[PDB]
Amino acid sequence: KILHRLLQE
Amino acid sequence: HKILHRLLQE
Amino acid sequence: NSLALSLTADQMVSALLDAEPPILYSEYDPTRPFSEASMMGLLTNLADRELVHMINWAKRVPGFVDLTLHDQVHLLECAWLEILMIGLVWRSMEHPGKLLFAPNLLLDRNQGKCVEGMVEIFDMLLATSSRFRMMNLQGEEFVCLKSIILLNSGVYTFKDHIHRVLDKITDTLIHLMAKAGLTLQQQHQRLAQLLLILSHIRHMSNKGMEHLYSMKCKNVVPLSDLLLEMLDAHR
Amino acid sequence: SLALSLTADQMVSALLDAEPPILYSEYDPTRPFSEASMMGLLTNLADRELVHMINWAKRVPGFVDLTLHDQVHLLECAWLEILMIGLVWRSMEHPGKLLFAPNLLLDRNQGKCVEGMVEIFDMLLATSSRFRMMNLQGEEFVCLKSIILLNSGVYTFSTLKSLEEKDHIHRVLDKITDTLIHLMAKAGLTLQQQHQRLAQLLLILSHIRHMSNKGMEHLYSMKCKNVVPLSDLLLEMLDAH
Ligand SMILES: OC1(O)[C@]2(Cl)[C@@]3(Cl)[C@]4(Cl)C(Cl)(Cl)[C@@]5(Cl)[C@](Cl)([C@]1(Cl)[C@]53Cl)[C@]24Cl
Ligand SMILES: OC1(O)[C@]2(Cl)[C@@]3(Cl)[C@]4(Cl)C(Cl)(Cl)[C@@]5(Cl)[C@](Cl)([C@]1(Cl)[C@]53Cl)[C@]24Cl
Repeated sequence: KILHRLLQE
Repeated sequence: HKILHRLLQE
Repeated sequence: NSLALSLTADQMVSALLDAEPPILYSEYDPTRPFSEASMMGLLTNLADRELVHMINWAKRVPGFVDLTLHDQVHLLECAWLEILMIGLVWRSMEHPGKLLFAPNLLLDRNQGKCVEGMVEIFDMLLATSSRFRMMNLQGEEFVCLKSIILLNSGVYTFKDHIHRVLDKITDTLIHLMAKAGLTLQQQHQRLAQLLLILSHIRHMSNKGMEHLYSMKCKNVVPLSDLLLEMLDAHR
Repeated sequence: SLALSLTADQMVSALLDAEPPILYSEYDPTRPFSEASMMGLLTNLADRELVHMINWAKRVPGFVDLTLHDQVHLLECAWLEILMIGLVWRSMEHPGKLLFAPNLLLDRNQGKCVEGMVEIFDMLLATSSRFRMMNLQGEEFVCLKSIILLNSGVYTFSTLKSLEEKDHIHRVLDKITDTLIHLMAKAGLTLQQQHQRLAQLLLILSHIRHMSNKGMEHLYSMKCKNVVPLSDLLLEMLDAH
């Protein structure tokens, strides 16, 4: 999930 | 024409 | 000039409490509804009958009958489903995990599954009921909230008069919280919490409107012309 | 928790410092825009703004205290509301027009290029008109935006663990209410005026919720009409609804 990724970095 | 028009006036 | 602006807070509350519509019963099918058609039949039948009482309730909300007929039509078209849903949630409050559609029709989310796309709205309704329960929502606060919905939900789809009546209802809500002994910090905090739930009620109504439209297109049950016209106004 | 100890002025300061930037579109006045290409421009812009929104959310007091699953859910629920209220805020000084970008200022008539966009444009314009009517302040606006992020998803969340989560968001929300009142008191409003304005401000959030759901339906329409290109992140955000 793109949003999942973006929140993590 | 709407039923709402008529019920609001009753 | 409108009589609504000259009432007191207590007169406002009493006028709102007196205008409350009755709680209606469902058809007495002694069968736990387990089909989509019988489910949708019972609920839209109930909704049709409640709408007639809502229209006559709305005429008793101070400031409402001072608007033009076209504005009254517009406000009710925009708000009718929010108002039915907040009433459902209110009636269901003292029945955790269940939705009291009528005293002889109390359902749980297991039965929301009998209808396609219904368990999701069912869970939103149940969460709202629990939120009201934990906040110890009072009947005087509930009737203020319901009238705010009526006057607010369509007011930006156009004003001065409605916004003054809206301010008057805010004053009434505060008045009710002060009477209950709440501190100033608690008063504006609770006012905020209450009004923020109206955002969630708006969301549930939009999802409910979509579901009702799909069931219209599914032709699962015949809908009354009144209910159809209330639906069509949301395009 | 750092969020819960913040003072009213520090909350305002933290929210003002976290404000994302205003981005430019690829609009070219000389280039002819179809119904689609104008929509490609706006969806291109929204996709870039979503990246800044995600990183803005991390700076909202209390947001990072939540599980990453909760963070994902709040943004999935709130993202369109947040884009729209920012659009309304940017357009407040341009009556009858929407300032999608400093170089892209559209009016209602041009919003008739994309089938279905006229109705949503009118609602956004009606909201901007209301913001102007109330003389909305920038400090009030950043409060409203954080409320949307925290509030819009807090009732569609399991265990008693996921319930302590919901309980923390409420304390942060109450802190933002305190901040709003603090601002109005400083501006010299009576208590009755502070409560009336607080109510007026939060009632707008219902109209923003309404516009968001109407907008989500328009974006899903665009999607499987498959004429306007749509980014992978927008498509995932769309699927969340
Ligand atoms: O409470 C309602 O008014 C509401 Cl809001 C729901 Cl929850 C939907 Cl969305 C469905 Cl179509 Cl599930 C149905 Cl049958 C309708 Cl007609 C009633 Cl009676 C329910 Cl139960 C509608 Cl519009
Ligand atoms: O401001 C938006 O984010 C919003 Cl809210 C609208 Cl108004 C809709 Cl409803 C459409 Cl589909 Cl018309 C489009 Cl292109 C999207 Cl992606 C943007 Cl950029 C606009 Cl302009 C969406 Cl979802």
